Amino acid sequence: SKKISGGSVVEMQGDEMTRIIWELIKEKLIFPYVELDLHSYDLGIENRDATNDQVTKDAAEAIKKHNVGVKCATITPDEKRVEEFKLKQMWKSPNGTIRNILGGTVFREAIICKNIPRLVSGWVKPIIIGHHAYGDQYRATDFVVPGPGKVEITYTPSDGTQKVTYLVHNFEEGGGVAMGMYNQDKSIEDFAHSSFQMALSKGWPLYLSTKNTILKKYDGRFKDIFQEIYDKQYKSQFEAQKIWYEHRLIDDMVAQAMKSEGGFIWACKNYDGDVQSDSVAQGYGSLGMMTSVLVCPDGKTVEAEAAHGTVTRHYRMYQKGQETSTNPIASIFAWTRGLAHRAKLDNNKELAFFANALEEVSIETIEAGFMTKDLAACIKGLPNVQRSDYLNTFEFMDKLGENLKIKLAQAKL
Amino acid sequence: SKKISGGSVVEMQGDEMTRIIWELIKEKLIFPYVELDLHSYDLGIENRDATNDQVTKDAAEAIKKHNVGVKCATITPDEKRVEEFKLKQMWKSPNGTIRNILGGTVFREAIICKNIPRLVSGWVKPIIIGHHAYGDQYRATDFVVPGPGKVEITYTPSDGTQKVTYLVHNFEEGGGVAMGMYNQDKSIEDFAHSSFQMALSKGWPLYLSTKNTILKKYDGRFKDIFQEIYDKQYKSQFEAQKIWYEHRLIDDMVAQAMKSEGGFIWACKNYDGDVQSDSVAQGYGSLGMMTSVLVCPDGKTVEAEAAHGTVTRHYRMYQKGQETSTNPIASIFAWTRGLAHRAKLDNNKELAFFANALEEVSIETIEAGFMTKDLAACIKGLPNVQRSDYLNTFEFMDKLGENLKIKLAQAKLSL
Ligand SMILES: NC(=O)C1=CN([C@@H]2O[C@H](COP(=O)(O)OP(=O)(O)OC[C@H]3O[C@@H](n4cnc5c(N)ncnc54)[C@H](OP(=O)(O)O)[C@@H]3O)[C@@H](O)[C@H]2O)C=CC1
Ligand SMILES: NC(=O)C1=CN([C@@H]2O[C@H](COP(=O)(O)OP(=O)(O)OC[C@H]3O[C@@H](n4cnc5c(N)ncnc54)[C@H](OP(=O)(O)O)[C@@H]3O)[C@@H](O)[C@H]2O)C=CC1
Ligand SMILES: C[C@@H](Nc1nc(N[C@H](C)C2CC2)nc(-c2cccc(C(F)(F)F)n2)n1)C1CC1
Repeated sequence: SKKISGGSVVEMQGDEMTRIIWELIKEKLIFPYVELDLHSYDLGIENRDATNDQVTKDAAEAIKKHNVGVKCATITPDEKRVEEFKLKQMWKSPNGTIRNILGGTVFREAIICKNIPRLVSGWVKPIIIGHHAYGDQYRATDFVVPGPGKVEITYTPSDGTQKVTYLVHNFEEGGGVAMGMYNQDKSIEDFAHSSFQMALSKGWPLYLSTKNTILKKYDGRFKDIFQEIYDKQYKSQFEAQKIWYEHRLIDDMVAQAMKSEGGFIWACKNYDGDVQSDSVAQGYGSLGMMTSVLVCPDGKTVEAEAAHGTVTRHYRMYQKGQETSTNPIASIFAWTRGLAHRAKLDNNKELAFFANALEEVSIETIEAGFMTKDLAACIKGLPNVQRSDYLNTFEFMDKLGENLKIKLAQAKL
Repeated sequence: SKKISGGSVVEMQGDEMTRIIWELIKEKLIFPYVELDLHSYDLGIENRDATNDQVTKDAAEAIKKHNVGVKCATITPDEKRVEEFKLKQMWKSPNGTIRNILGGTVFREAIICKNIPRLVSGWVKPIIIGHHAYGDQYRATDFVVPGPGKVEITYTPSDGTQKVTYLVHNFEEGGGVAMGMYNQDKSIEDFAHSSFQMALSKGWPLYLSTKNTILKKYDGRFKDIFQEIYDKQYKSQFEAQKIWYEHRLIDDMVAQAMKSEGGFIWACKNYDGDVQSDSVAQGYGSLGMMTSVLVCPDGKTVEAEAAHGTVTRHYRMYQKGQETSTNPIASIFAWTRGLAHRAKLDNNKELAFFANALEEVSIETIEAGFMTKDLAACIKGLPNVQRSDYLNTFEFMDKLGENLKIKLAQAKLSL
């Protein structure tokens, strides 16, 4: 039938294997059924170098303008990759630039298929982890104490008066290490607002984990800010949807997440959520099933992408003309989450139906027995997987396109 | 008939339900078969308040003297229990005093029973977690920044050399929080030595998790100290037992433990291991299956105990004469680990055999379907647990005693 009017969507192309999969997704799953007003920005390392990383800021401002962006996995430069593509500078992570310009919080969620076993058996519903990516250990000032001496940390108000001196330690036996770290009230407030809005959107309870029994001033501030914002702006909206917010001790938090069935938002400090990420990805199965959504404190602008990288090994294989089996679920769901938020903003029933139908097609295709090699490894175990247990990248994309056409034709019966 | 010669052992008596189970373990499992030279010390809160915590120092020094101590779970006073017992001072945790006097490191391990389900699928062997319980967030100065201003951190050498001032942050809009924390070289060195000695004692590889990709100076110190001590004093000893040591990112370490099957020593910083403890005990099953061993850097002195507490709720039920189902496996294994180290130091063949036999009897008794209520809930799920699925405390202790007598009598019967 007719194409669904999508609206303004900021698209950002990426690098390598995820870029090939991105083109496949656009050609076979989106454009045949959706007419979009695309604002494309090639965030590949090639075009990010030729523009001195201006295209990244342009795409971030386009997201600020149009409230919804979908992003392909991009190469983050390091020492070896500057020599690989012969770059000028070692440009910063595009994800970090977009995160700073937008000022939101990233939430990771695993896509569940009933036939894909999980390392934590009881997990039935997703555990959406929101990660405060500012300050703490990641903006700290650490140094080696080489000998006996005094380590103090001081606070001096801007007008110069009434300095407060906190004696950290007095080394009289050899040396050791010391460090000071900080965090901002504004960043914590943005983090709390994003977490509350994410919980209200997903319709799930919200938990914040700290160690305020030990760090009574430091983590107590996180607890206080979350509680103030909750009681003043979100309590009634939570109780209406029969959800709730609670502060938890990080010990209790990881324990209860270990023995729960899932289905909640978990707001973590920088170190905690960063330590998680990989582990939750492992516990749910494959990285190709993990999506990320950057939500802003206003709850209006959303930037969706896959939580995995560009899958460099599979691209290295694909360059030689070898058979690859790369999971596209996370990128497809980046597209579907972007389109679903677009439909919510535009009051678009057809686009909402299409995005949900694409998610259902993906999950049903996997649950019926068609999957890539990583999910087949989750089922059978890596050494026991054979070529007949999975489809390759292009075979799986073809199957998804077939089933999507079938379901959207049944949207006319 | 004749008992086994056990040697010198420092015993520390405890509080409440673990004290009851402690007396039961001594009466039914240890004393009938082993004659010990027991240096006993009552670490009950009553006696501890009567002597102003001096019995704790005495017991720690006795452990330092005799190299082996077995400890019952003790009450760490707080706001409530000072009023409960009419305490003079709010006495410090006995575990902390003993640890600081001995200068060792605590290693926690869960006891596996093949019929007890685990929350992580592939877990077959135990993951022994070593906790560096000093410094970092647990000895930090944290504070609220009420408004704009500088937060700096300075190092002032005591010899007289130049000060060093680093900028932590400059608050220009609003305020926030700040904190300073530290660690010490000798503490990290003792931590490393205890971890290496523990790995050599268990015959398992050792992994040290840090975040030195972010804190290149702070955690890099841990990495460098561990590597220096390993290369200088334990490389060939590790290679002989076909084991290894490795540094790991905390991310990769948690994920590896996720998809691992177990069988390695995991040395953690304060925050890491402290956060892990409860979740690890939950993932392997019940808390009553969790043991801890205090291992000193010299590798000579060892102090075993249960990882759980005095189980206060079960003790309240016991006081009112109600039926309880407390798991004694952790305290039994405290005794068996103490006796195993005793037999290792004294080359005591028979005592080592007895300790291993008691551990085997415990594991086999549970695997035969005779368990306390917590393991029964691990199998069936707490709501689906009926009275016929488990035994109470004294029934379980009596069954253990019967099976132990049978095993030792058949060991003599063989020859
Ligand atoms: N969102 C972003 O823009 C991000 C980008 N990156 C960038 O990506 C690049 C590659 O990073 P890398 O370390 O390889 O990590 P990746 O996440 O790209 O992949 C690492 C491994 O995970 C498995 N894997 C990940 N995604 C998939 C998938 N969709 N389907 C199947 N298997 C998958 C593969 O395992 P196996 O080898 O067993 O097949 C792969 O080798 C780097 O330049 C990095 O900077 C990294 C993180 C986030
Ligand atoms: N090693 C030591 O000396 C330690 C001592 N303590 C002290 O112990 C006291 C009580 O501590 P608490 O908070 O109750 O923690 P506990 O570890 O004593 O027990 C808490 C709960 O865990 C379960 N549990 C623990 N051990 C067993 C066991 N052997 N068999 C069956 N279930 C068990 C019970 O759950 P349920 O109610 O569901 O049956 C119990 O109610 C406090 O005064 C504390 O300071 C605390 C920690 C360590
Ligand atoms: C996903 C998983 N999370 C989790 N698990 C564990 N240990 C379990 C026993 C192993 C991994 C299997 N340890 C941490 C962990 C470790 C260090 C620091 C932090 C902090 F920084 F976040 F505080 N967290 N995290 C939940 C338990 C399912």
